[PDB]
Amino acid sequence: RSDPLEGFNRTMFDFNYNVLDPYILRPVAVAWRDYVPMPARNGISNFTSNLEEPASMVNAFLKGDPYRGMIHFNRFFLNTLLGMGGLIDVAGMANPKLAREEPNRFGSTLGHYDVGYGPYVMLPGYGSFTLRDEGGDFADTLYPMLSYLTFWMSAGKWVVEGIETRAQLLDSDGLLRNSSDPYIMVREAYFQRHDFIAN
Amino acid sequence: AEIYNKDGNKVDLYGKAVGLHYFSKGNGENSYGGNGDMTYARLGFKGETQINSDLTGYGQWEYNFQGNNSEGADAQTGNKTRLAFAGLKYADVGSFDYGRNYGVVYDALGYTDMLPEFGGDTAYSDDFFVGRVGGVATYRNSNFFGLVDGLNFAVQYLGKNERDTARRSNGDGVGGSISYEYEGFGIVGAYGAADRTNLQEAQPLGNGKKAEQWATGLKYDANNIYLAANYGETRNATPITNKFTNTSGFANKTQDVLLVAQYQFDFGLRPSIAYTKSKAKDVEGIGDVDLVNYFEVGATYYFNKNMSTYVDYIINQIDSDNKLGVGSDDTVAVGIVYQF
Amino acid sequence: AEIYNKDGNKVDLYGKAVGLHYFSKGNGENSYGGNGDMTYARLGFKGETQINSDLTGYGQWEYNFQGNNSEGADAQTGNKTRLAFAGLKYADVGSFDYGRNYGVVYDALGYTDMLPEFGGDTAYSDDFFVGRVGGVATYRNSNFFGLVDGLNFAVQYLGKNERDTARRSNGDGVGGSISYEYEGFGIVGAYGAADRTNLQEAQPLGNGKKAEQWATGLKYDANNIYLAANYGETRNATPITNKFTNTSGFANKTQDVLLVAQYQFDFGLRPSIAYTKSKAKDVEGIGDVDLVNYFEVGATYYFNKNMSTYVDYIINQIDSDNKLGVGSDDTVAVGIVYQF
Amino acid sequence: AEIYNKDGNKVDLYGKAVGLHYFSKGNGENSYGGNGDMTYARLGFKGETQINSDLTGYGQWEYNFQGNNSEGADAQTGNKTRLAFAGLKYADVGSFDYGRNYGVVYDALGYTDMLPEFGGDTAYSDDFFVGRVGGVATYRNSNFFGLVDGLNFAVQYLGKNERDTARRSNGDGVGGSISYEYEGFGIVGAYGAADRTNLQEAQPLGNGKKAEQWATGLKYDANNIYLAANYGETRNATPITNKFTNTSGFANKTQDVLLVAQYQFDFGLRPSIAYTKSKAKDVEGIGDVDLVNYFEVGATYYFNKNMSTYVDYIINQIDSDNKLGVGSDDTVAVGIVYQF
Repeated sequence: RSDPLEGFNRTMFDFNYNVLDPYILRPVAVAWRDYVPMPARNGISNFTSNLEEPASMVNAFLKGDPYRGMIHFNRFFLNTLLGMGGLIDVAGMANPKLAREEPNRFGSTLGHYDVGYGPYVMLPGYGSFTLRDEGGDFADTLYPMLSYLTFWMSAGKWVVEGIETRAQLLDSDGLLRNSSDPYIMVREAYFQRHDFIAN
Repeated sequence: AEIYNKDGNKVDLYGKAVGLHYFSKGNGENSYGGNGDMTYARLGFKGETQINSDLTGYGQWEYNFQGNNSEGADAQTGNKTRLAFAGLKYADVGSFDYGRNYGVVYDALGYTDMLPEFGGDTAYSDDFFVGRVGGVATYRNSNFFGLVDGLNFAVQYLGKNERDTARRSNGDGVGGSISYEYEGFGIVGAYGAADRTNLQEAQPLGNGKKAEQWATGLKYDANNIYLAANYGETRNATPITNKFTNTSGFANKTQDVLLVAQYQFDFGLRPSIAYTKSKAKDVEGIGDVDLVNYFEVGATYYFNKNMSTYVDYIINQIDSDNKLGVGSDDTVAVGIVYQF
Repeated sequence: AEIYNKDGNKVDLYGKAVGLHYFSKGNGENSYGGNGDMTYARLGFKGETQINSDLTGYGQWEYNFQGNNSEGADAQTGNKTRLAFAGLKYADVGSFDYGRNYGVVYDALGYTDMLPEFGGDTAYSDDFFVGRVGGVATYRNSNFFGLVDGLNFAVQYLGKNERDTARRSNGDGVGGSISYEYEGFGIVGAYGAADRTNLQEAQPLGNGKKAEQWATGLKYDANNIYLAANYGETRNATPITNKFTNTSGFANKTQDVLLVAQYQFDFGLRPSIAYTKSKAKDVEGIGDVDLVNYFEVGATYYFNKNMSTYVDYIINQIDSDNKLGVGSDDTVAVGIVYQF
Repeated sequence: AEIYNKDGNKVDLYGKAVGLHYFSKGNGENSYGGNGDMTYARLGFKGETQINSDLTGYGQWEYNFQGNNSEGADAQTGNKTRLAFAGLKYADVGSFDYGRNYGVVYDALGYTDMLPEFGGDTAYSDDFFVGRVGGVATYRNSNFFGLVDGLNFAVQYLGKNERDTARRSNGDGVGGSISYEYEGFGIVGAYGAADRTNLQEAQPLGNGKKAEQWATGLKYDANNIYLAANYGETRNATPITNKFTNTSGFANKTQDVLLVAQYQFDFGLRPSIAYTKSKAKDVEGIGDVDLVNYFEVGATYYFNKNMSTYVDYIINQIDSDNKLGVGSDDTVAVGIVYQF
């Protein structure tokens, strides 16, 4: 399997999943689904993610395929100009080839060049802190876009995106709560997808 | 009239020719609307392209060609581009458009801009948020994202226009509007503010660094009755002229009432009565002084969608004593209008 | 071109592009028509709605965009609205239209306004009743209320226009016209009078309190032949400039001759020969002096209703010593004209 | 848009609405393109009639209505007729047209005038043969008398224009162009020369009695790629202003390079990169000095044939110490465009 701190990960897994999820995570996500009208939820998803498009651009050039470097470009350019700064997915309705998907940051570029993750970790508030990805992703703080977000802005970026990401998971809870090793599924779901993003 | 509609694009060329005369005592100098020939004609186009099920692109342009000028040295007086803009409209998400267009306070003031010739004396042109002005990006949304039927709102960013004349300049600013309309009734409000260019601060009338305009509206518009009321107030934003000192500028504060009642007969006659008062305060050297104070009576006859005639009498209540020199004599306009 | 016609309304968007050059000795200053590029364009619309079986609404606007100006500080020289009016036309009662339109003395002078370029030199613009003028109410009746086929008359009231310059101002006035046309032949006369504005009376040339203009015409227009002759007299109404004292004003008296003979071949050539003389009397400081004194020979080739080329020569008979400095050199024009 | 086409005549009424804003450091004075609202609109018509099997007549008119401006005393700034000409085209013999049209040197300079907003800095207007100019007769031949598919050439005679300003004046002159195009590749060059009016010779910058302009072009335009290069030299013909003495004139000699590369993605984005440098020599008091020196990046998104958005960044290499005072700071433009 290849995991050094598995025992220190599994404690923090039990911690997040079994006390921090029932007592604070499911609470706010249910009270996010229930009290904010839908056009706001996909309204804020787009505003947040648009800031992670200039970075996805230049990291897709670095991965050597500039075709999608321009896709992330015009999504940025379009949505940020005719779409109120990002609240509107103008480029998404403009052409199917401009559909949105999970960003492409520096950790993904290190993976394209076969640098390699590091030991899998699981913090308390965070959840997964491989230094190659959730750390190299941070050179995108030295960028056109992310280089304007104050501490509380990027902290707030992380906050609401989580509430949103959790919100839409409220039925699939049964997939994971009835799982052999819910730690193993969460772990080797990370690795499969994080590898994908590095191509 | 719709002159083109192929392949999802449709272009509509429109315009009118307005035969118009103003009658007033004397020159019309000390009058409300002046005295003489005021014939004008307008041309314009509005286009709409259906990009897909979610997209629509659009643009529009409108010109004022005056017909009351000679063909000599003055043939261009009062000619102007009124509109010039383009934008998109996304599904149930709304519209975004930029160019030269209407200030957002006019989403309210339009309740009382219904007279056959005159109308909201407050929807001034090139004046921040009350009327058409150059360079406004405008977000509009109808029926609140498809949820709250009848509920509309708009946000508008107004770019700076540092022009040669204090009266037409404006600083950077922001504004917005909300409207609810249900079953014949309509209520609306709008607010805006903007910086004032240094030229505006140099005028003798008007002291302030930020200009403000807001206005509210009520209306019933059903069966054949149309009644409408507007209230709004402004700070350092309405333009004024002290005809005694030949000084121009802006009114430190203004207070505006607009009322309009009309009825529309089946055979095309539309009688109209209205009242309109805009009182100014703290005008340097004057204090308080009215700017607009009149009663309106008039009627339109609508032969059909293309031909109409009308008469519009402004019984002017301004007095000769007016400390700013606002004209006190009445004015009436007679008009015959072809439009297409 | 008729671009719209549904639901009783029909709109005709029209215009032309005229590539045109004038040739004269030297700079063209002391010539009839000058030397250089004179390219121009016209754009306009005419609308007509069927209010009912007997009533009809109409309006129309027409603009001159000069194409011989740059895109810099001069781009608008000679841009002007020519026509701008709307009105109604009821069955056998006649038509009323108000706006910027043609004076009624042009109901006569148009008989010799048929040259390929240099037509009737007396249908001045903005000059009471002879040419296009601003703000004339015009009642017209065709076939004498539906009774006397071929008999027309017209009454026109011209409102005041106290403009910037003596040349384009005018007072209130009235005029009228009668014309009978029978089996190729045509006879017409027309008259109008109006007051003179205070500025006009102050000019160094021209003394009088009322301006007067009348003209008579006879014509044949059948079997490919067109012949026409025009005579008129004016009092205090024709505009002049004494280029020696660089003084402006009006001609106390003028008596004007216009002759036109043309034939139209079936294959599209239309030759034209013409004569035109306008003499002024009682000119202050001068006395008698010719203003217009010339022969024209020229022709147009008509490919079809849209395409035309033409040449127009002015054999100018003014003498060099002309007491007003009216240009004495000849002039010729070449023209290529698309219209729709 | 083709709005009319019956009976051999076809009318294309067209235009666009451009919401356009320029962003630059500071006020925009010392920048490439300035700072502010630059919204504009275009309207025009191009008509073409089929006389018979081999002959065809055509005319065209085109206008720029600026939307950055107010409705007050400045409402006409920068409004202008751009095109106005008419002509005929006979089968395989060629075409002739006269009016205000494009000089033939632009048959080359049009290779690198393809940027979303800027570029083509050398296609000056009212400057002899490089851009739009007044009073040009232009003979064109397509596919060499019907023989050499892809072989084009043109001859043009340029009339005098003695205008108010040295900058817009020009004397008589002649020029021509030749072009070959085969399966995506294109190479062309063109030359013209002309006299200088006495007003032009009197300006402090530029002295000579003859003006000359020539240019060559290379291009690839196939699949989704477009590459272009432009080289030209001028003598006494490019206009300059040394803002240090606020002196105007013409550049005795210039050397112009323009390079343009773009690609058109499946999803509609058309990115653009370009280089553009114009160097002047023998400029009185200066010696050599750059007038245009920049790198460009930008892109347009094409929603469909009618709707487009764009961004244009000019990385400006002019230096702050530039001896003619040409702006040295960068400039970027945003635009939204409906067209029909």
